[PDB]
Amino acid sequence: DTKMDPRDFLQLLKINAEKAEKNLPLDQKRAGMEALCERFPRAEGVELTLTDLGGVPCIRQATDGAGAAHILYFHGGGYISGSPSTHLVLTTQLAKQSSATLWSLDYRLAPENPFPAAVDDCVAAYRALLKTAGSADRIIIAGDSAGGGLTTASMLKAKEDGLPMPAGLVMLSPFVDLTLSRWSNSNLADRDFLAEPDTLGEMSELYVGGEDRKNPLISPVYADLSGLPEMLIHVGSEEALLSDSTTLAERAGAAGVSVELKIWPDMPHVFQMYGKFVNAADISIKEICHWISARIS
Amino acid sequence: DTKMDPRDFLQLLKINAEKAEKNLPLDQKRAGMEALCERFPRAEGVELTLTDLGGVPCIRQATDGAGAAHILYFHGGGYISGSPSTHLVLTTQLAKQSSATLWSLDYRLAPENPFPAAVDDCVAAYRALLKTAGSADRIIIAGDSAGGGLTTASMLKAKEDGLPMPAGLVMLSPFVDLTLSRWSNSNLADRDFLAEPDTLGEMSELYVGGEDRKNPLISPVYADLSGLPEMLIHVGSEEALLSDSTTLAERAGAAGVSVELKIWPDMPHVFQMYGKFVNAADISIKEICHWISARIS
Repeated sequence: DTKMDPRDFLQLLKINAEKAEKNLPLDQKRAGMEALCERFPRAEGVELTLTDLGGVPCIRQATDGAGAAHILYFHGGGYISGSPSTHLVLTTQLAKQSSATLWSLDYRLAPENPFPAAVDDCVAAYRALLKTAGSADRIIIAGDSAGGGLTTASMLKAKEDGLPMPAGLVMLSPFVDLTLSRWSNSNLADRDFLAEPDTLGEMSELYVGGEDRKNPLISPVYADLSGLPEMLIHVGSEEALLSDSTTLAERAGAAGVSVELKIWPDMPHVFQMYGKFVNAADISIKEICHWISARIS
Repeated sequence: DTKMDPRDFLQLLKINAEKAEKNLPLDQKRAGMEALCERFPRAEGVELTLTDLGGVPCIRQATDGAGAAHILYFHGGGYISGSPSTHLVLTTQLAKQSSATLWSLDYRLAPENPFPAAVDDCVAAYRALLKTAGSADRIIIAGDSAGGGLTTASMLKAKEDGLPMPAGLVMLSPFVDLTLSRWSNSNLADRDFLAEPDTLGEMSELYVGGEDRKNPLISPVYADLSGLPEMLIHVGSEEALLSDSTTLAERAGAAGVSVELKIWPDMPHVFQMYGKFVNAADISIKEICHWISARIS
């Protein structure tokens, strides 16, 4: 089974970023993702049911053998784009390999629904999943990029709303500091062909709206993370957002949260989307599934 | 069998910190670390051979049942104290649970011998261990506090000098930024009743002494960390030097080094010393050994 050399795959990404249409209308940018991400391979045997959680739509994903494990999954794409469909590549492999039922949430997006819309849908969805699952102990919250951020932030809100914390949190290249100001944002920008460093400002500004970027529910790095459940963070080396993950780990760590972080050589932003090309991607996926399933009881 | 609640063990550490003499003579501090440490249990069946690696004294440690893996260990103590004997408690466990032969180096201390003495000793030992082990791929380099600093530093020098790289680096609460300036240094100071933030300043001067605190071989956080082998870092929440772990992870990952970092809730500096008292120490040791004994293949 054939793979790119990680470095050659960065060269492919570099080309893609170079040729990117600079001011792509957001609605065209969204259809472009839907169209490309459709040609990525879905995990065989994983069925997809179109449905809802607390009346927020989601695509539910499982084989014919799923145990009683559950994953609440929040796709990424900077709060302004992405949907469950784009992230099937990834979410169906997590479902299949965990033997869990994954619920991939279609949270309201910005700019048409600014913060706190997405955070509200996430908490609303978890509320409902507890009913369906029966216990918090059987739920992992999981997400990439903006969704990795949502995975902490929704859990900070739910805890304040008095809901029971779930079994663990999985973040892939979390986006958790929208000040965009730490070491990696200056020092690795030139290495990140996916994150959109040069625009992330207004990427974020659409979702932020009027709010404070250090609002703890916008940027969970500034929050009070105490009481949160076990975290697992995977981030690639080639990331403008690397310091978001080392900072999250630092601040959560200091708040008494168990934290496992793993940084992958030569991998780009949310490299787990690209198993077709790089073997690290499947290894990360498989590590994620081992962890999910070890502690979901 | 019996363990303390981690928060209770922290209170026991607070009390020792409160009621310790303000300026003990360093020969007495060393003598008294020695006397207290003889009290902690050592793994049953671990034979203690007094030997050398390339002229540097060491205690070699192993069971009768040991495979062909070697662990080259550097103890902590601020570059000014500690010894293979004081760490028997920790290293005999590393040896037994990893089926390895561990060589706990008696590298040279300061202020008798300042930077670069301990580094050249570590390198010399490694060089010598390459011949005894027959291959770099059966060696792990491990170490705590300054032992952790030197496990990085020694390999940077080993790399400069053209020596192959080992199968991996393990670091327990590594001391890797002698500038002492980062977030945990001030935030978490008062929660740290082992690393002794208030003295660490002038303590470590004995090692540096005229040298620059950002010498890559003194504070590897400032190094070109390219081409170093895979890293496993463990550390506790209650650590003035927590940002050493997260920061080394930042920079090592961005230099393209594999890095896995776990941070342990309510654990103090080098908690793996306290299996007798807290349960998380036995678990961390267990995981470290799994890590170790799975790179050897």
